[PDB]
Parts: sequence; C-alpha cells; structure tokens
Amino acid sequence: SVPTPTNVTIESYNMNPIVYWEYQIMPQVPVFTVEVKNYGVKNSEWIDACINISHHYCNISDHVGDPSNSLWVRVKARVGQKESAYAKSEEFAVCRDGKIGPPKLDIRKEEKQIMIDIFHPSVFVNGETICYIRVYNVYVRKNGSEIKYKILTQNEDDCDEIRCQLAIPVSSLNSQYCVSAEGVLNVWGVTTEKSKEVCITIFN
Amino acid sequence: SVPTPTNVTIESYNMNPIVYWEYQIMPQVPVFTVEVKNYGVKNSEWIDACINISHHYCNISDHVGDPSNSLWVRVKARVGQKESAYAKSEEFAVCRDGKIGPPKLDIRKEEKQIMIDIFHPSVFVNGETICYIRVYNVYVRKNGSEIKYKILTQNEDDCDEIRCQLAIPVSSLNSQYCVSAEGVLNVWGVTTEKSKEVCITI
Amino acid sequence: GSQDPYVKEAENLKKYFNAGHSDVADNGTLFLGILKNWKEESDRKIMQSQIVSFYFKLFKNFKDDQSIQKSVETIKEDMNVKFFNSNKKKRDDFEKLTNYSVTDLNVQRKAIHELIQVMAELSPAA
Amino acid sequence: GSQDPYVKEAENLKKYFNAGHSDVADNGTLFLGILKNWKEESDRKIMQSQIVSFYFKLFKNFKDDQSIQKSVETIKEDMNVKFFNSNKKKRDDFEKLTNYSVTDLNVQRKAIHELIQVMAELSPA
Amino acid sequence: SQLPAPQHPKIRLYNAEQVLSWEPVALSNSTRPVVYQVQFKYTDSKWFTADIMSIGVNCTQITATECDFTAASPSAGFPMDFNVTLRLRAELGALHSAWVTMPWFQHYRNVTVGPPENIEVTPGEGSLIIRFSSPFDIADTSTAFFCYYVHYWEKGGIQQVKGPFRSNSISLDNLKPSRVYCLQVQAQLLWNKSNIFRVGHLSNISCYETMAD
Amino acid sequence: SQLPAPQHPKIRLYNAEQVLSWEPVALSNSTRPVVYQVQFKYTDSKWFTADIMSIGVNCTQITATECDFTAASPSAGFPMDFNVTLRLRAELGALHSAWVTMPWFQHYRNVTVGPPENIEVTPGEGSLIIRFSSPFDIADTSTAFFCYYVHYWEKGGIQQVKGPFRSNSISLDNLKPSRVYCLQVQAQLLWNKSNIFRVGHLSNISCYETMAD
Ligand SMILES: *[C@@H]1O[C@H](CO)[C@@H](O[C@@H]2O[C@H](CO)[C@@H](O[C@@H]3O[C@H](CO[C@H]4O[C@H](CO[C@H]5O[C@H](CO)[C@@H](O)[C@H](O)[C@@H]5O)[C@@H](O)[C@H](O)[C@@H]4O)[C@@H](O)[C@H](O[C@H]4O[C@H](CO)[C@@H](O)[C@H](O)[C@@H]4O)[C@@H]3O)[C@H](O)[C@H]2NC(C)=O)[C@H](O)[C@H]1NC(C)=O
Ligand SMILES: *[C@@H]1O[C@H](CO)[C@@H](O[C@@H]2O[C@H](CO)[C@@H](O[C@@H]3O[C@H](CO)[C@@H](O)[C@H](O)[C@@H]3O)[C@H](O)[C@H]2NC(C)=O)[C@H](O)[C@H]1NC(C)=O
Ligand SMILES: *[C@@H]1O[C@H](CO)[C@@H](O[C@@H]2O[C@H](CO)[C@@H](O[C@@H]3O[C@H](CO)[C@@H](O)[C@H](O)[C@@H]3O)[C@H](O)[C@H]2NC(C)=O)[C@H](O)[C@H]1NC(C)=O
Ligand SMILES: *[C@@H]1O[C@H](CO)[C@@H](O[C@@H]2O[C@H](CO)[C@@H](O[C@@H]3O[C@H](CO)[C@@H](O)[C@H](O)[C@@H]3O)[C@H](O)[C@H]2NC(C)=O)[C@H](O)[C@H]1NC(C)=O
Ligand SMILES: *[C@@H]1O[C@H](CO)[C@@H](O[C@@H]2O[C@H](CO)[C@@H](O)[C@H](O)[C@H]2NC(C)=O)[C@H](O)[C@H]1NC(C)=O
Ligand SMILES: *[C@@H]1O[C@H](CO)[C@@H](O[C@@H]2O[C@H](CO)[C@@H](O)[C@H](O)[C@H]2NC(C)=O)[C@H](O)[C@H]1NC(C)=O
Ligand SMILES: *[C@@H]1O[C@H](CO)[C@@H](O[C@@H]2O[C@H](CO)[C@@H](O)[C@H](O)[C@H]2NC(C)=O)[C@H](O)[C@H]1NC(C)=O
Ligand SMILES: *[C@@H]1O[C@H](CO)[C@@H](O)[C@H](O)[C@H]1NC(C)=O
Ligand SMILES: *[C@@H]1O[C@H](CO)[C@@H](O)[C@H](O)[C@H]1NC(C)=O
Ligand SMILES: *[C@@H]1O[C@H](CO)[C@@H](O)[C@H](O)[C@H]1NC(C)=O
Ligand SMILES: *[C@@H]1O[C@H](CO)[C@@H](O)[C@H](O)[C@H]1NC(C)=O
Ligand SMILES: *[C@@H]1O[C@H](CO)[C@@H](O)[C@H](O)[C@H]1NC(C)=O
Repeated sequence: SVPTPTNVTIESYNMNPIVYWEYQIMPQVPVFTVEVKNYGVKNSEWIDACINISHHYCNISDHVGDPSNSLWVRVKARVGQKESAYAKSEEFAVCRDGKIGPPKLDIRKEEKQIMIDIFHPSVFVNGETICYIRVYNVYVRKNGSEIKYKILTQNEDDCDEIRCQLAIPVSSLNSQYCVSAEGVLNVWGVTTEKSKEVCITIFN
Repeated sequence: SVPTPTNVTIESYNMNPIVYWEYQIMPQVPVFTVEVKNYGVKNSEWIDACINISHHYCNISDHVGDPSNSLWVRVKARVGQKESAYAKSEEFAVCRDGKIGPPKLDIRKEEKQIMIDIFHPSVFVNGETICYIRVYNVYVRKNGSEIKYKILTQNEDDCDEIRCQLAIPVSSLNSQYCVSAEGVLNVWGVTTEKSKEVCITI
Repeated sequence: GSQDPYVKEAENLKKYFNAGHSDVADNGTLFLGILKNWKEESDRKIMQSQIVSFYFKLFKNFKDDQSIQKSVETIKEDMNVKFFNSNKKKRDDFEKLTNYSVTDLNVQRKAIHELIQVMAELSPAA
Repeated sequence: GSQDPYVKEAENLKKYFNAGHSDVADNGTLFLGILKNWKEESDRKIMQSQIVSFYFKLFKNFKDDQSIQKSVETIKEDMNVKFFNSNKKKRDDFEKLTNYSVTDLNVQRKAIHELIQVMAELSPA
Repeated sequence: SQLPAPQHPKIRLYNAEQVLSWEPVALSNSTRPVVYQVQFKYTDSKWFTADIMSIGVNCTQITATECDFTAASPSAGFPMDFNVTLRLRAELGALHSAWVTMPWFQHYRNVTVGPPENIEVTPGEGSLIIRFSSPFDIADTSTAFFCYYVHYWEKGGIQQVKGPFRSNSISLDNLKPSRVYCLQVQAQLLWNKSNIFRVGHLSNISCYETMAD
Repeated sequence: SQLPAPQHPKIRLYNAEQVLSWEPVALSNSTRPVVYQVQFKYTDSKWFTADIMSIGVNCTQITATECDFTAASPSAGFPMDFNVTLRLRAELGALHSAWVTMPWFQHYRNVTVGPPENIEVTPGEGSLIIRFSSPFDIADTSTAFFCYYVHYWEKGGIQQVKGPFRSNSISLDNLKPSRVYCLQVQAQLLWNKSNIFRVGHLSNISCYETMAD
C-alpha cells in the first residue's frame, strides 16, 4: 500500500494561506491532491485545490471565504496509479492562526502638535466579515519614555477606510519622537506585526 | 338556606364602574358584601369593596387597575347571621365594556382657515395603559354635506398633551360649518360618545 | 366596529379555553408584567421573541381541534404582520431557529462550533 | 493575549464536543447564516433571543458534566454581559419566559387571556 | 372522478372590495348544476372551506360563478394586512376537479386604488379649496394611510403638481386671480412595512375660476 | 466539625489588582497550621474552588491570609465586566468554619481608580505639555475608558480644571509666559453600561514655569 503524507501544516500571512506537508523520498515521482472543506457552505463537500502536483505546497488563497470561518485541509499521494490515505489537518481559522502585516506609519509636524497617520495594512484596502482591527496600539517614545496610545477603529472622527490619525502636542525644546504601531484583531486579539519605527526631531 | 343574589351587572362611564344586582324583597333587610378580583396582581385573591351594605350598588372606582385588564366581581348576601352563596359576574374590561365621554370641541375663525380644537375627554386629566384614543373621527358638515376626518394621536404635529387641532380652509361666501368629533380606542375600537356639534358661519 | 382582526378571534379562543373564569387571575402574570419593565424596542424584541415563539408552539399542539382552527390561524397571520412586518424570510428564519432539537447530537456540535462567531455579534454594532 | 473571556472557554468546549473535526461543516449552518441576513438591531434581537435561549437550554442539559462546568458558566456570564447588558432583571425576566411549560393547562389559559394585550403592543410605537 | 377545472380565475382588489370570479364550468353530459368550493389559506396555515362561520359568506357548494368576501358588512372579509392564498375547484357530487391555486396576495400590496370620491371645489382669492372623500375607509390609520396629489394647471398651461398632503382639504394658494385653472385629484396609498407605494387612479378633469380680488 | 469564621475580609479593587485578604484564625489547642478555601461565583452560577485550573491561582487549602488573583500573569483574574461573588472559610482537616461570603462586585463598578502614572511635563510658549500613562491597561476600550482632568493654577492663584479629554497627552494653552503654574492630573473611569463613573485619585502636585514667549 502507498504511504500517507505526514506533517501537514497551514501557514497564512496577509490572509494568503499555504499548505505544507512532508513526504518520504521514493524512486518514482509522486503527485499529490489537496482538498479543502470550509465551514458555512450548504451541503459542504471537499473542493479540489491542487491536483496531481509534484511539489510539497499548495497556495489556497482562492478557497478562503470568511477569514473567521473554520476550514479543513486534507491531502493524498498518488504513485503510478495507486493512491494513499488522506492526511487531514487541524481546523484552521485565518483570523486566529494567521498573521497580518504591520501598518504603514507617516509622521508630519504642525505648529503646536504632531499628526501621526496610521495607514491600515494593505490587506483591507483594495479596489463584511468579522475579521478586522478593533484597536491600534500606538507606542510613542519621546526621548527615553514610551506611553501606549489606543485608537479604536469604530471612532468615525479618528479613523476612516484609508487611515487612522493621532495628534500629540509638542514644545519647542529639543525632542526625539519615535512612533511604532500595531493592530489588534477583533475577536481573537491576534496582534499584527509591529510597524517600522518612524522618528522625528524638534530642531527648533 | 338563604337565597343567592341575581342579575349581577357592571356599568362603567369614564372608567368609574358600578356594580348592580337584584335581590328579592324579604321581611328582614339584607346586607351585602361585594368582592373584586383583578387580573394582573401577584397572588391575586378576592378584594373586599363594600362591606355589609343594605342597598343594591357598590362604586368600584378605587379597584380599577389597568383599564384594559379584565376583572371579576362576586357578591354575597347576609341576613342576620346567615350568609348566601356568591353571585359572580362576567369578566369586565373597562376599555372594552365601558363608555367614554365626548371630546370638547372649540371652533374659531382665522384669516384663511378655521381652527378646530379637539380637547381630549375629561377622563385624561392629570389632576401608561393600553387604553387610549388612537384616531379622532371629526365630522365636518359644510352646508348639506359632511365629510369624516381622521386625526391620529401619534402625530406630534397635529396633537399635543392638551388637544388635537385641525385646520380647514374656508371662503368668504355664505357657508355653515358644523363640526362634531368622536374618539376611537386603540385595541377594541370602542367609540366614545359623539361631541356636541358646534357650528360657525361666515 | 373597526378593530384589528385578532380581537374578534382572540376572545373566541378565550371562550374555548375557558379563559374568562375568575380563576385565571391567580398566580400573577406570564407576559404582561414583564413587558411593562422594558420600554426600549431592543429589550422588547428580546422578550417578544420568546413570547411569540411560545404562542406558535401552543398553536401547534391544538392544530387538531378543528373547532378553533379559524381563530388560531388568524392570530398567527396577524403576528406575521405585526411582529415579522409581513417579511416571509423573517418569518421563515424564525421557524428554523425554533425547530432545532437541542438533543440532536449533530445540532449541538454545530452549535458549539458556531458559538464563537455568535458571541462576536451579540453586542450591538458600533 | 487580550481577548474576551469566552474565546478561551469556547474552543475548550469545541474539543470536548469534538467540534473541530471536518464533518461539522456539513448540513449548512444553524445560526451564522441567518444572523447575516438581519443588520437592524430590532431584527437582530429577535433572532438572537431564540439563539441565546437555545444555548441556555443546551447548557442546562450538560449541567452534570463537571469537566466543562467552568467553561459553561464563564460563557453564561459573558452572555449576561453582552446580550443582557449585565441587567439582572433582564436576565431573570428572560429566564422566566423560557421556563414556561406549554403543556401546563393553567399556563395556556393565562396565555390565551393575555393574548389580546400582547398583540396590542407587538407593533412599534 | 375527474372534472374540468374552472377556467381563467381573477382576483379583483379595487378599493376595499375582495371578489373572486371565474368562468362557469359546463359539461356536455350535464344533468344538474355544478357546484364550486372556494378555500383560503394564510402564509403558513391550514386550508379552510369558505363558509359563513369562517369568513361570513357562504362560498361552498354555491351555484354562482363568483364569491364576494366583503359584501356582508363594513370591515368584513380578509384583513387588509393578511397574506391570503385562495384556491378553487368545481364538483358535481362525488366527482371533483383539480385545485386551481391563485397567487398569494396581501390586500395592501395588490390593491388598485381608485380616485377620491365626492370632489367639491369652491373658488377663493388667488386660490381654490378642494374637499374630497377618501378612496376607502382604513381601520388602522397607523399601519396604512393615504397621500393625495392635485394636478393643477392654467388652461393652456404646463402641468403643476402640488402635494403630497395628509388632509382631506387643501388650499391651492398663490394663483392668478380671476383665471381658469383645471385640477385632478389622485391618491397614493402608503404602507410602511412594504416601503413601496400604490399609485392611485386619477379623477375626472374639472376646471374652475379663481375670485377677482 | 465547626470552626471560627475568618475575621474582617476585604476585597482590594485598586487599578487592575484584585486581592482578597482576611484576618487569620487561631486556636488554643493548635497542633498544625489551619488552611483556608476561597470560592468564586458568577451572577447565577455554581460555586467554584479557586484553584490553578479554575482561575489560574491556587487559593484552596492555603496557609496564607490573602489570595492575589491578578498577581500570576497579565490579563489574569476576573474579567472586569463580570458580576463576581467570593466566599471564604477556614478548615483544619475534617473541621471547617462557616462560609464568609463577600459582597458581589463588578470590577469596573467597585474599583478605586488611581492617578495617572509616569506624568511628564514639558514647558511651551505660554503653555505646558502634559504626557502621562493610563492608570491601568483596559482590554476593551469601547466598554470602558478614561476621561482625564487637569487641575492647574498659577502660584497664588485660583483653581482651574481643564477637561475632560480622551488623549494621554494634552496642551495647557493660553498661559501667562514665564510664570510658575502648579498642576494635578486626575482620571475618571467611564463605563457605558453603568452610566455611572469612578472618580480617580489625584496625582502629586508639581509646579513648572512656562516658556518666555
Ligand atoms: C460595590 O460592591 C458593594 C458591596 O461591597 C455594593 O454594595 C451594595 O449595593 C447595593 C445596591 O446598591 C446596596 O443595597 C441597598 O443598600 C441600602 C442601604 O442600606 C441601608 O442599611 C444598611 C444597614 O442595614 C443593616 O442594618 C440595619 C440596622 O441594623 C438593619 O435594619 C438592616 O435590616 C440591615 O441588617 C446601612 O449600613 C446603610 O447605610 C443603609 O442605611 C438598602 O437600604 C437597600 O435596601 C433598599 O431596597 C429594598 C428593596 O430593594 C427595600 O426593601 C429596602 O427597604 C431599601 O429601600 C439595599 O440593601 C448595598 O447597601 C451595598 N452595600 C454596601 C455595603 O453599601 C455596591 O453596589 C458596589 N458598588 C457600587 C458603586 O454600588
Ligand atoms: C365613584 O367614586 C369615585 C371616587 O370617589 C368618584 O370619582 C370622582 O368624580 C369626580 C367627578 O368627575 C371627580 O372630580 C372632582 O370634582 C370636584 C368638583 O366638581 C372637585 O372638588 C374634586 O377635587 C374632584 O376634582 C373626582 O376627582 C373623582 N374622585 C373623587 C375621590 O371624588 C366617582 O364619581 C364615583 N362614581 C359616581 C357615579 O358617582
Ligand atoms: C350555501 O349556499 C348553498 C346554495 O346557495 C346551499 O346549498 C343549497 O342549500 C339549499 C337549501 O338547503 C338546497 O335546496 C334544498 O334541496 C333539498 C334537496 O336536496 C330540498 O329538499 C329542499 O327543499 C331545498 O330545495 C340546495 O340543494 C343546496 N345546493 C346544493 C348544490 O347542495 C348551502 O347549504 C349553503 N351553506 C350553508 C352552510 O348555509
Ligand atoms: C496549593 O497550594 C497548597 C500549599 O500552598 C498545596 O498544599 C500543600 O501541598 C504540599 C505539597 O503537595 C504538601 O506538602 C507535602 O506534605 C506531604 C504530607 O502531607 C509530604 O509527604 C510532602 O513531602 C510534602 O511536604 C502540603 O502538606 C499541602 N498543604 C496542605 C495544607 O495540605 C496544594 O496541594 C496546592 N494545590 C494544587 C492544586 O497545586
Ligand atoms: C497565492 O495566490 C494568490 C492568488 O493569486 C496571491 O494573491 C495575489 O497576489 C498578487 C500580488 O499582490 C496579486 O497581483 C493578485 O491579484 C492576487 N490574487 C488574488 C486572487 O487575490 C497570493 O499572493 C499568493 N501567495 C503567495 C505566497 O504566493
Ligand atoms: C405569502 O404567503 C404565501 C403562502 O405561503 C407565500 O407563498 C410561498 O412563499 C415561499 C417563500 O417566499 C415560496 O418558497 C413558495 O413558493 C410560495 N408559494 C407560492 C404558491 O407562491 C408567499 O411567499 C408569502 N409572501 C410574503 C411576502 O410573505
Ligand atoms: C450580581 O450578582 C449577585 C449574585 O447573584 C446579585 O446579588 C443578589 O441579588 C438578588 C437580587 O437582587 C438578591 O435577592 C440577593 O440577596 C443578592 N445576593 C447578595 C449576596 O447580595 C446582584 O443583585 C447582582 N447585581 C447585578 C447588578 O447584576
Ligand atoms: C334580569 O335581567 C333579565 C334580562 O337581562 C330579565 O329578563 C330578568 O327579569 C331580570 N331579573 C332576574 C331575576 O333575572
Ligand atoms: C447531516 O445530514 C446527513 C444526511 O442526512 C446525516 O447523515 C448527518 O448525520 C447529518 N449531520 C451532520 C452533523 O452532518
Ligand atoms: C395557582 O398556583 C397555586 C400554587 O401551586 C395552585 O394551588 C393553584 O391551583 C394554581 N391555580 C391556577 C389557576 O393556576
Ligand atoms: C361527461 O363525459 C366526459 C368525458 O367524455 C367527462 O369529462 C365529464 O366529466 C362527464 N360528465 C358527467 C356529468 O358524466
Ligand atoms: C400581487 O402582487 C404580488 C407582488 O408583486 C405578486 O407576487 C402576485 O402575483 C400578485 N397577485 C396577483 C393575483 O396578481
């Protein structure tokens, strides 16, 4: 009998999950079939994602419905005309198990304050799910000291579809403001990657 | 054994219901006790209204909770020291079985119209039930013909806490506008008494 | 005279069930007392949903008493009008939720699965 | 990290009930599909009330399973917070309506009586 | 056994009337008159026979080729809010035909609203006063009401539409005095649940002259 | 059998801390130390023993006269939304005392909020910049948040209160330049469900001089 695949894993970054698995080396070149089954579809059946493929990965971005709905993945091996048993994976929630990119930070000075722009990660901006950002943890380090800020997405006066803003008053004395920001997901609290620290200086 | 009363009836006007009953004439003067049982009170039991009274009536304005809640009335007779079986009445809903007074109508002329004031009946006088008026059927007879109007209490622009208003345009030629108005209750559609028709001439 | 069609049929069921006797006033109230505590429509619809579901279950038990079928089915439609706003989908979705068996092993496992996303939107939208 | 207390306990019940296997996706959805059809809070609370009553019924059957008792009553309090807004009276009134037996002869007579005044305020003001 | 089903049934929903009609069923070998049975059903309900107890008119085993639910009394018939489905069949004793099932209807949703009745116009100074009766009497105004429109124009002029207005009396202010104006009154039934409107039929043309000063 | 109940228990609800403390119970004929058991309950729930499995700290059969729910790790302890009831008893093997039941508490309702932490003030042109940390970190800001008030005054002057403001940084604009001002920062916890507020404690007074122009 044909051996079943082993070590099935799913890794998602920016809601683009990839399926990985390990297979033993054999004289022949085996081909695999990857099947996806989502939760929340009427009379749900396994959808073929990758068919008779020879390598150990399968990009399944097209089979992602709601990023908060569970989905299962199983894969079988074919050698010649004989197939192996399926290797089923653990349940996978894109919102829970996946990872989201960092927001893009922009900083600019004004007469009495500093306007910090927190642009949403490129996932949510493109031309009605549970999975989005509810709060932004914006860490503002002035010289040696850091204080955590919180910007809620639901605040229509502080956020819109493109960005979120934060205004911090400043003084004329020499100061070093370095800002990094991260997002928190709505249900599972999964933190996005921390933004690249952008700084600014008060020369006057 | 002592005889039981007969023909128990309840008649309500302006939510002031009275209980009446008939009793046979006897050598002694019998006294009666009237007991009320309301729907919608916890651990409801019969409440005494009138105690050892010799006449054939009992005013129950104090035992009226919700005018839309059913209530029952039973009455027994006492002669000497012997009492009679109770005479229970049919269920009584003040909103359904009762009757409400007419609204007060006021009429006055304006430059291009007539302002008709429909004052709510004297029942709703300050001094949250289901039982109130939802529409006013205001009949306006101009010369030979009358047309029915409808003013909804829910319209904040047409009604207030004190009155409901209706403006009808008029002309300088001789015309006789006579107005009478009645209210319709929310649940059972019970119609109040028709207001005294007030007229005005140009 | 002019009154909503349920009044005529509700008091017909009142006589069939002997709901006019003085003994019904005992043991407080089921629905009327609670409904007076909640004036906000969100709070009302929470309670009314349980009350409306109660009547539909009660009517289902007496579907064989042909004496009252006229009175029963008229009130049901008036509930479909007043409570469901004549929305057939709203009426049909409501019936599915009720008919779910809480002892069906297949049902409770799916309910435990969907529990997370249900709690996610139990609170009102921002 | 920072997540509502139900998340940790809900996925614990998933393992106890084996709700993580791929066979649960079959036969459509119970609640999730319906809840997306109704965005108006008045419409939402109508459906959510029946769903909340379902879970309370479900938890009542498994009140003897001491393995999951912590997770069960933790979810109940968060329901008492999210759905009933921590209003104990709202929670108790809700519990009263559910426990009414539709076969109790005394209950149905009272229900038929109050029916008129119930229909009177079914529609919005 | 089997009989021919009644041909081309029609539901007349005009104003407050509710009349179901059909073409008669005849046979070549006809010994006695064919009877018909009308039945109604709600959104999710059981079929009822249309008898004096159920609907207040006797529409079972009737010789007539029509059935009037609203003839008996005011507010009689099916409630204008209800979702009512009708079906019909012809029968001759033990023999009966197939059920002809009508489309479901809600009275407020399929009614054809007529023009305002008893229109009376009296001239005024640069104005015209219009008093009229409602197309039909509605039991609950909160659930459904009427919105009226007056199409007025100077004779030989372009159309102008004043409205909508809730009152059964309206003043056509700011008109050229002592000039002839023609008017039409048209009602529009608004049901808040449907958030869709019923366009009423227009009334007959009638022209009137304003006062001089 | 029966033991004397623990004396004067207290629940410390300061910032994010949740500590239950009580006075020890002693006996005349004491051979080995007496232990205590703490239990918690929700609004309509069953009593649970406070063990590492239930709440993440082991407060059953413990020798100490206190139990710290929030010491173990961040986010540990009772959720600040919950209606939590605690009870306590002392036991020496088979002998145990009566249950001393604490009053119910909701953390947001009963917490005594402390002053803002790490207050830093930098002078500006006729102004003062104030940056500070929140009294404690709240998981869900939408359910509960802070409103900050600054009590500032010129030396020898009358009090003035600026606020409330949501941000953790504020500018005290429109001040007399090159003059000394003293300030205090005080927070206010607002819970939208309760629509009642917890008034936070004020920070230490600290005086600073504004810039020249
Ligand atoms: C933080 O947590 C705390 C607990 O740590 C929460 O505190 C409780 O909240 C509730 C709800 O607000 C309060 O309930 C009310 O308190 C009123 C005041 O109590 C009076 O009596 C107290 C003493 O009473 C005892 O002693 C006397 C004399 O010996 C006896 O006659 C009596 O029977 C008792 O044995 C006094 O100390 C106090 O000062 C008051 O004088 C009560 O009056 C009230 O009862 C009302 O409501 C009843 C129906 O609901 C009604 O029948 C009564 O007649 C009365 O009108 C009710 O008990 C708790 O008092 C309060 N606890 C404390 C210690 O204050 C608290 O809610 C939470 N945080 C916040 C911000 O609330
Ligand atoms: C049955 O008993 C009740 C209660 O006693 C009676 O109700 C009373 O009715 C009157 C008249 O409508 C109410 O108005 C009163 O008017 C006088 C002056 O006209 C004024 O001095 C009073 O202060 C009061 O405003 C009155 O409020 C009301 N209540 C009482 C206590 O009198 C009812 O009339 C009785 N039924 C019959 C048929 O008599
Ligand atoms: C509803 O109306 C129909 C007719 O409009 C009624 O059916 C008809 O009823 C009459 C009187 O009962 C029947 O006439 C009688 O016939 C018998 C013999 O069958 C005769 O002995 C009597 O003297 C009288 O002439 C008529 O036949 C009958 N029609 C049919 C087709 O059966 C019907 O009864 C009404 N329903 C109700 C509930 O009132
Ligand atoms: C929670 O903490 C308490 C104490 O902080 C734990 O109870 C104590 O556990 C220790 C170790 O199990 C016991 O010491 C042991 O005693 C036995 C003889 O009884 C001896 O053979 C061992 O070498 C060791 O010295 C200690 O007696 C015990 N205290 C009491 C009052 O029973 C408790 O187990 C902890 N609970 C959990 C779930 O971890
Ligand atoms: C897996 O495949 C998806 C689908 O092609 C990739 O998403 C694409 O990303 C590129 C880069 O921005 C876009 O140009 C395409 O329009 C995207 N396609 C869709 C359908 O959205 C995804 O990047 C792939 N992941 C990896 C790791 O290669
Ligand atoms: C009015 O009631 C009728 C009777 O049930 C409904 O008719 C059915 O509705 C469902 C759902 O829309 C359809 O799947 C059926 O095919 C319908 N049957 C027929 C014969 O058409 C009707 O939908 C109801 N309308 C509203 C708006 O509630
Ligand atoms: C929080 O939960 C507690 C525990 O159930 C409630 O306290 C009881 O409340 C009932 C009804 O008000 C009283 O009859 C009991 O005497 C209370 N017990 C104690 C020990 O006080 C409390 O009412 C709840 N509060 C809220 C706001 O939900
Ligand atoms: C009671 O009223 C009825 C009519 O309702 C009348 O016929 C009768 O004579 C009255 N008296 C008695 C004792 O029934
Ligand atoms: C789903 O439906 C199928 C087909 O009737 C049935 O065999 C199965 O038990 C049901 N339950 C689940 C959880 O799929
Ligand atoms: C009301 O409840 C009491 C208490 O059990 C019972 O004795 C009585 O028979 C009940 N009556 C009705 C009508 O339910
Ligand atoms: C007459 O015969 C035809 C068949 O030729 C049949 O369809 C019809 O129903 C019959 N009618 C009677 C009354 O026998
Ligand atoms: C009534 O209108 C509805 C809605 O457009 C439609 O579905 C139905 O077929 C109509 N009924 C009739 C009898 O024309």
